[PDB]
Amino acid sequence: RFASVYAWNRKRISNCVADYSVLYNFAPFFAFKCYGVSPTKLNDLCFTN
Amino acid sequence: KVGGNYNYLYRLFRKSNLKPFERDISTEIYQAGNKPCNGVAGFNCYFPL
Repeated sequence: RFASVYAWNRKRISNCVADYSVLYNFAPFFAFKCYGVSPTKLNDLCFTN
Repeated sequence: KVGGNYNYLYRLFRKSNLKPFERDISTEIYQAGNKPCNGVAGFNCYFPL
């Protein structure tokens, strides 16, 4: 169950290997717009949080 | 121009890094790889320009 738009639910992801390639089990996305980064280069750059 | 000037374009990503002074007139779609893609598709079949 997702939260309201005003009470947008936040989780911090830290200390974990990020497999951003488990996104592509959820069906054709009306939008996957990756701003400032590429949808392909994201599974490479390490990040703090 | 107000929300215009499309005639001036560039590429955010390419199948491979360009060689020095290399020119590419084509604009074909980058292959997704995980999903057959001759028509438009998801992850990586977005238009480069």
